[PDB]
Amino acid sequence: QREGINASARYPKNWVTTGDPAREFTMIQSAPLMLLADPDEFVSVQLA
Amino acid sequence: QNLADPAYRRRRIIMQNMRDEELAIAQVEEMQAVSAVLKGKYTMTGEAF
Amino acid sequence: MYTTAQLLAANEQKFKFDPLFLRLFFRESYPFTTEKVYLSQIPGLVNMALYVSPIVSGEVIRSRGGSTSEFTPGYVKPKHEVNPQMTLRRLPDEDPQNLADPAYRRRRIIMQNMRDEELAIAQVEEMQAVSAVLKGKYTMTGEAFDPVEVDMGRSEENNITQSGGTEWSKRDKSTYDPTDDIEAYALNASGVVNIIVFDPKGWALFRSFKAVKEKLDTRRGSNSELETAVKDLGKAVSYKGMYGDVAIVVYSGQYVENGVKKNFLPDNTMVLGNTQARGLRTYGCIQDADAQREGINASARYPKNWVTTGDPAREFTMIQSAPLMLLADPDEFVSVQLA
Repeated sequence: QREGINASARYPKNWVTTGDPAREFTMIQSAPLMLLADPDEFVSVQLA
Repeated sequence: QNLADPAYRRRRIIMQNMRDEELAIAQVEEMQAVSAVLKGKYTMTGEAF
Repeated sequence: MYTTAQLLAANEQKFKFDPLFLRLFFRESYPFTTEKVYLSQIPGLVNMALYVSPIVSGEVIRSRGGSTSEFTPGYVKPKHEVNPQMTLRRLPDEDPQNLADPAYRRRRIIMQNMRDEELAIAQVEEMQAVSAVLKGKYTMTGEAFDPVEVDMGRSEENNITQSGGTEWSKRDKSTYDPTDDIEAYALNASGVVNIIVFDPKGWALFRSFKAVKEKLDTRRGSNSELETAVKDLGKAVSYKGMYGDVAIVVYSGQYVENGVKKNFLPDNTMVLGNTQARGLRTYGCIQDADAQREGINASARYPKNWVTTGDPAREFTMIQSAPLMLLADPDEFVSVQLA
């Protein structure tokens, strides 16, 4: 939100945490909403 | 015969890990498409969600 | 109220510290890029060709060497607090006739913090040096730090003990000469030795023998010994004088533990040492992500200043390094346990 990228495909983010043990994370976050328009456009024939 | 510093090893680990996360995203992304045009229904359910 | 009482600077309160080891023996220092850092010691032995004339051609030469060992880690981690809420009050420094802001006072206390951290660095590194030239074996252990054992390669002839049935105690304080034992112990010294460092009390019963009396034993007796003692001032190193071909050294250096003092030497011990005994100040790599970011993993020391977010704004001071004090040849000293 601080960079105004509230909408995006993906979201990389690298960041190091302080403290007596030091260590850094690389992060990916996104909100996949994979959808298709018309369900009846395909017929799922379960073969046998 | 030719080593490096753990720093560039850390760079290698970072690049590899980025590659793995990108691959995991690309792979999990097809799950919803598979459900959608495999049944016309889909289940977005899993732990921490 | 109105006081106007000029009070100048206060005490300093430095107890004692004289390394004499990390200032005389370990003059070599090498950072690490790998955990497995190697050091070889060739056991060379070549004879002659006594009778061979250029008609009786015989044996050919043979190569020598092939002994090496490694010891990885080294470490230290002295972090301390910044105390942001106590920067308002004045220190024992910052005279009441001239005060200043707590922000620059924060800078001064940060200088104090880093200085005290380096004090701890010295006090711990000197214990490693004590292990090194005290046994030929070194054990770096503690809490949040697994034990690390380094058998430097010291031979048991270098771990002589006076213990027996005559050691020094029940000899003659007036006529007995301890020189014979001195040469006996210097025999298996793997080279010429010229420094015989004593304990603060180990030299007490040593000089109890009157065979020490006739020795030079002058405050102006040597050349390297005097300058070494001078640059090692602190009234913890006492170069007594010359013992003929060797010099009398009495080392009484100390370090603070958590809160208590301790002498770097035991009560009754002595070392057969050479002035050119070469040692290592070799350093490891920093096990911190921040250091790797600029690739400063390989370094002697590693300062760091940082601050945490949130409602309590807390700054901190940090030093990381991996001290791995070592020696080229442990056999050059002989740790005689005096008794």
